[PDB]
Amino acid sequence: EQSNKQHRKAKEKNTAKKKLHTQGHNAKAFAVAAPGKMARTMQRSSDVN
Amino acid sequence: GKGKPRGLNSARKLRVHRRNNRWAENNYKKRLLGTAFKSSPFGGSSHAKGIVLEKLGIESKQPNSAIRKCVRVQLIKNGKKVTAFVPNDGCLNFVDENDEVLLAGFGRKGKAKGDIPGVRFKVVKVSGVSLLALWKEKKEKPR
RNA sequence: GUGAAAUUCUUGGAUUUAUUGAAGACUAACUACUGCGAAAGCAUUUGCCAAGGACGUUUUCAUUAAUCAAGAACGAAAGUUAGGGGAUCGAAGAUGAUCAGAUACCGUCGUAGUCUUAACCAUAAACUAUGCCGACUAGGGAUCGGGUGGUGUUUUUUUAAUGACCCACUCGGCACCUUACGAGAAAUCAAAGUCUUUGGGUUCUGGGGGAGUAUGGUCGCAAGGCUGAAAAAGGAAUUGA
RNA sequence: GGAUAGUGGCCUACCAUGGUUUCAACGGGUAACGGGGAAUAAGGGUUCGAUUCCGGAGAGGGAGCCUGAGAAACGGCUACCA
Repeated sequence: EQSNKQHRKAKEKNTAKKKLHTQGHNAKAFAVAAPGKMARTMQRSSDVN
Repeated sequence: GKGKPRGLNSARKLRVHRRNNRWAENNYKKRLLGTAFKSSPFGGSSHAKGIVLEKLGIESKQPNSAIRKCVRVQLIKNGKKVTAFVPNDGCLNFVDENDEVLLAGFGRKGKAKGDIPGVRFKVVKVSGVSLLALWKEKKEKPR
């Protein structure tokens, strides 16, 4: 009997970079300037709602 | 030489390269975009608010089984039905119908003998007062 | 011609034999763990045109260098457009035999292609499954190119060559055999090493498998618009009653 | 030249055709007032700083002016939107 090892070819889509750019706008650009403050204010505001 | 530059003037490259790869991270991207709380159990909040639809297991026989402790409430900021624990079938009595319960996470640490899995919420306040308060007879449920 | 056959061609003599002729490819044995090239690739002879590595050098300039996006050059086979030629093999196709067994699934003919010029295409298990430049860190032979030396055979001697072999040394190659005081999960690796946790220069890149699901994350692709039927031993049987 | 407390494309004439940019200009985002400071990690860094002091800007939103040494003031005025 023969054992013919197979080989992988190439990647299709496993990249955080292209995943960011895959929507029309630049999700990287449309961001904030104070992530921690966003986090705590969204916490507080969701609770009040 | 480890792949990155090293010369004493290459700070522009070290900085810019770090910025792009820092984006390639995952906790970082979510933190800057504002989506960790779209992953969270029920939105931003720490407690949610719901309406008791119906008490399941009213007709079960052995008292204080999980299917007795369970109810079914619809979260009001979605109109979305989810089931939820309540300790103490007595407290099952304290919560009846159209009650505006305040739900919290369950956060169980270890399973029990017959615990229903897939039931992640617990009732904390009912019609505005605390279940433990009612149960301990400190307060009284105001209709 | 196959495992077996069969279409087919053959008294106007086929297959075979002898002597020739033409046509287009192709370059056997010699062919090697040998050579050349940036890779793809490249084997008949002689000539011309330039080009190249290595080696030799008590020649010359004197930092002119390394890594590098864009772009460019070239890029097997197949393929496309337009011409040319068209022996051979030959996707599609047309056909024969469909005989058990496929253990022994093919035969005859053949468009396009194969070949060539001028343009496109730019992909391969294009592989040494591993970015480049520099330096150091183990022994051993062989082999190809160049040079130096030694020694005798092969050679020859006032004409035109003065090359072959053997030996030591030597730069530079294609690879090989032993091992690593090293590395690694292991196979293995002369780099995939460079004394416990880390800085010789530089570019690009990163944050398994099947399944089960949600899709507003999105792109494609559909139809018809006169048209219809009503239970059985009332068996089996050269084997039965 | 006009204007101003005064410099200056500040504005107006008339001239040249320049200025910034892979050493990232221009544009977009900002749950961006800036700093002293606060938290914390062994260092390196990271995150917070509306908030007792310093600076800036604002008084529902555009614009405009009067007094006065000092205001484009709003517990002053005028009109416009709400």
